[PDB]
Amino acid sequence: PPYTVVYFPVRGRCAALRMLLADQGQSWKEEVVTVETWQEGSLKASCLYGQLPKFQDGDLTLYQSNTILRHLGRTLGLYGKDQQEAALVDMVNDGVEDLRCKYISLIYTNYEAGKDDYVKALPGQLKPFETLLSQNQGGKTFIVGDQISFADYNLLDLLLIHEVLAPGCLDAFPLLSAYVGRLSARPKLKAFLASPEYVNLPINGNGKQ
Ligand SMILES: N[C@@H](CCC(=O)N[C@@H](CS)C(=O)NCC(=O)O)C(=O)O
Repeated sequence: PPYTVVYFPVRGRCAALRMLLADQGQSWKEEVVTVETWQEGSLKASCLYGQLPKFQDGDLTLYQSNTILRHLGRTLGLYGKDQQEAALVDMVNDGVEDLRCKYISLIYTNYEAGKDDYVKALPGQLKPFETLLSQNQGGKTFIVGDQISFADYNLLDLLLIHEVLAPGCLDAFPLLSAYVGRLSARPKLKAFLASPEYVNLPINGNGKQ
């Protein structure tokens, strides 16, 4: 296979790029790094920023989850139709990343004490994406333009993990709710999301969700 994903046995920051690969009919190798392998230290020391995911496209070695997403978007035609749409795709992805960072901070550093405030603040964090959908073909296609982009897969993952954290959090957002249902039903993505490869991994690395 042309691609290799090097990561812990977690959905985490690889869920969106895996959904992209599966939905686009791509083949890839999963190199699963156990915690004991990670703690041995040698792989970590060889990683550019000391972290995973690590990704290979042939001999091209990449780090940074959003770099991997942008690489796949650029090379597979999932980055809008022109330069203006490319910028809007980036604007969406950067917004997704900001909220993912807040989610990660809650999960790994403050779940017990922070969850109630986080969930009560979540409608204002999700509203921008409903607004974006409302401005693009009435929310009936994708987050930018009329074709899927890497930002759709990242936004879809962000929405799915927040549905687990806070069931019903999309109920006030009809376009986001329909968008999740529509994209999740795409045949290859639907089959992947139902597969043990996905279902039998935890969302995060610390048992919380
Ligand atoms: N900004 C980086 C974040 C990388 C990151 O957080 N890696 C975590 C797994 S999600 C990790 O490797 N933790 C082990 C460590 O830092 O020693 C990205 O988007 O890829």
